[PDB]
Amino acid sequence: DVPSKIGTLLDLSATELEQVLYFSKYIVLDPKGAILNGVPVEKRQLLTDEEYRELRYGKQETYPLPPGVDALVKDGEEVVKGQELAPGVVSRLDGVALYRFPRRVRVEYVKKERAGLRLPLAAWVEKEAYKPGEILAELPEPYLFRAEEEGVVELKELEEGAFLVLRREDEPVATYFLPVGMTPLVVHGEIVEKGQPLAEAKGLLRMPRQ
Amino acid sequence: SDPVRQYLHEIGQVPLLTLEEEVELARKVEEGMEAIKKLSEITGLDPDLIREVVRAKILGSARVRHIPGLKETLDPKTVEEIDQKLKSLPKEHKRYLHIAREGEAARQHLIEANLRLVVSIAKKYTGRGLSFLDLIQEGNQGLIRAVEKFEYKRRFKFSTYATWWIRQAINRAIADQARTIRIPVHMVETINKLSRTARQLQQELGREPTYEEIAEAMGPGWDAKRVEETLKIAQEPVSLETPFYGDFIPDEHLPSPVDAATQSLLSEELEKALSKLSEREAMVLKLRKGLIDGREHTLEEVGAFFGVTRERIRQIENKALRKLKYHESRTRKLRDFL
Amino acid sequence: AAIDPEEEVIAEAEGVVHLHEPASILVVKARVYPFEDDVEVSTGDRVAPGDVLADGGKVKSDVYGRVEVDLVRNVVRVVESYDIDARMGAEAIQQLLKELDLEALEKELLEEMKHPSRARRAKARKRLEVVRAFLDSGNRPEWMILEAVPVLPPDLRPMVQVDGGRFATSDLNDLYRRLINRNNRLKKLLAQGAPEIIIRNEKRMLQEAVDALLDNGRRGAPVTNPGSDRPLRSLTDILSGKQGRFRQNLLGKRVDYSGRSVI
DNA sequence: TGCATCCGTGAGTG
DNA sequence: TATAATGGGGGATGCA
RNA sequence: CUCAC
Ligand SMILES: Nc1ncnc2c1ncn2[C@@H]1O[C@H](COP(=O)(O)OP(=O)(O)OP(=O)(O)O)[C@@H](O)[C@H]1O
Repeated sequence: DVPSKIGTLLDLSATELEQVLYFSKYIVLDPKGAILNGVPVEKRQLLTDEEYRELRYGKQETYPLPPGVDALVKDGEEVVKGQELAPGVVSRLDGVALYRFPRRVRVEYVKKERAGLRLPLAAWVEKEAYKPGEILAELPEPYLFRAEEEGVVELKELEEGAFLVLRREDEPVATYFLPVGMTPLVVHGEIVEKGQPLAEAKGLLRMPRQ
Repeated sequence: SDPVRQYLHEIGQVPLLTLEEEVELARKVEEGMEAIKKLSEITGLDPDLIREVVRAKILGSARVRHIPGLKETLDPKTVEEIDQKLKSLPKEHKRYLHIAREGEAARQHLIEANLRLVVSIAKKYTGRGLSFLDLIQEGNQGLIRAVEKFEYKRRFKFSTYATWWIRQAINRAIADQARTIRIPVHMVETINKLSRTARQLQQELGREPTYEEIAEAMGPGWDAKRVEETLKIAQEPVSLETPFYGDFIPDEHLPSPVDAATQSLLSEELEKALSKLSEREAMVLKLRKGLIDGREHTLEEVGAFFGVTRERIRQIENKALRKLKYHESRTRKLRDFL
Repeated sequence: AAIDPEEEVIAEAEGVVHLHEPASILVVKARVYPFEDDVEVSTGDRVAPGDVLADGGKVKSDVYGRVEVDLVRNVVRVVESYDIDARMGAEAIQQLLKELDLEALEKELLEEMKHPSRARRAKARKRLEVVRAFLDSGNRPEWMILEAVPVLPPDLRPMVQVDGGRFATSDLNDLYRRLINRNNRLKKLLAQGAPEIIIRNEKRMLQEAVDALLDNGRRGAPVTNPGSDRPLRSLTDILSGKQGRFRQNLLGKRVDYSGRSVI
């Protein structure tokens, strides 16, 4: 009934009353220290749906990643606005990033073994321990690592560098380590005797990175 | 200003679930259900009450009411007591609470993310007696029913299973609310069967069917009479304000002045007979004819008000009438009173 | 884990876990808070800065937020959000009309009546006319909001059986049914804990029902019976108009002891 | 400039 | 109760 | 739609 008695009683427009009554805009009864777009929420202010979800439930955004394409960032990492998340995906805000569904789970299995390695005396540097990437020995000339046992070869390579397991029956008799700079001369499932070269070391050899 | 468009816009805000997210939410819901099922075992309380409290804390403080079915009245005080009794559990017992909260919170998003289906389902049930938004607000209840019954282990997408409950909600709502005269669902189904049958008969004959053709095409137990009666009870009442239609309709209930007159002249010319008779004579007649209680008391019951048996009462009655019959033809008042 | 016992990824031995190729990346504007011992807050709770989160009160919150407990990563999240109270419908309006102290508004409006600029005096005058109307009457503004809706007696909107055994009813009956079918539906949707969209839509439809019962066709479109473009006769259409109760049944009736003939 | 509200009486027929 | 289905179909006057 | 103004 123009002019709206209720509307004129609360300094509310016809549009405003239409929005509040018929569920088009939220009207605030208690800000509780809230702030929208820089300004603190004042009572009797008209919030929309987005303005209400942002203030009441916070803001967030899920970005689709192409099937197969991995993410540049990792899980639990803080992100800035405009910061890249994937080779083609850019984030539109700041905050904590979360991996939705990791299609591939890679498990780095911890292994602790014991292996032997023969090297010329003047060619090896004496250390009680060896960090990854650190030079284990420097050979002035091509030296061939030779088998000290006889049996079948179990070859087990890594990302860089490799192992070697000599065994009779299925019981292991020898475990040799071939660092970065030691090229194997045998294959998997090969019969070797005592004395024959299993690998060649040339130049500087060091521990692998892993 | 348009509820339809407004609701369509409000529905286009919640994104569509990926298969992974779908299975995630469903799984979380089921896990929540089981978690509450064990929490009730731990606390030794009531599953419905517990899940209702979890719902309460999940939705916030905006929604707090006593739920029909729960024994305790859900006020913030009580839910505070219960929530404090939920925080009073060991780490391996208090860990099911988080699963309950997760279950409800995932249930909400699951319902919200599958609301666009109800629209596309109820879009074709239009013009049945209920409006678009009513069919939507019933199909939504059907969806709510579909959530608490879904089993993700069966590898079926939630759409396939929800569709059933949505249709089941709509087709019930229409059959329960569309008529001014509410008809039991099965009867409505019968009437619909009549409609489709008669429609087929009309389509093949080249003319409209009779009651007999319908009754024949319906099967055994069906005769023309039952078809006619079924069509009689299937009638939809019409409006009085139809261009009014209710202005050409008399008021049969209330007595007119002519009616009120004679009824007030019948009682008058009758208590002229409570006189000429006596006090007890003009009372055996009142019980017998039902002037006092409205019901006719036999000469059996009547005997227990004067002591007399069923044959002094009879002579008590016939003395009244026969005397009243002689009081007639001398006053001759009651003749026309027909 | 998986559907069946098979296909399950079981750790062969000791090692660490890494995740690659995510389906998507959920960027949340929140604050993380890891824990060692039992957590005191459950997920979904509202939290202010400096509230006892987990580990017996050691780790806490920095900002206003919503609690999101992660048991997989074993971390309590806080999504930056306030406990703001903003409502809708004729409930918030009822509250705002209840919060009114008409005396104070009379004071204020009287204090603004001294300002020039033409229009201010006028608006203050009208508003103060409404305020003083409520003050003198003794009526409360919140009564402009309906909790309990009155129901007209049956005979004044009768369902009667006509001459041919058919039934004829008033238009108020279908409106009342339209009201109840949404009120009860709302009462079911509330008890069963429905999402906000559904409840909002239901309340909106309820309002659409009371605004069709009292004055059909006033706002938006008039509700019609299926199969006709005829608006149902509301309680406003009954009283007002040339066909209204006033001009048709109070200021001029049909009478007994009256005949008509060609002169 | 948009919206809401008014726009003569009694009577007959289907 | 479980293929999957996910966004509709004139005519003038008073008053804000 | 018709009668009277
Ligand atoms: N009383 C009547 N008797 C016969 N035909 C009528 C009558 N009223 C209307 N009609 C028919 O309807 C046509 C015009 O009707 P119109 O729509 O102008 O009346 P209406 O709008 O129904 O009147 P109201 O709104 O007062 O009921 C007439 O030309 C005539 O054919």
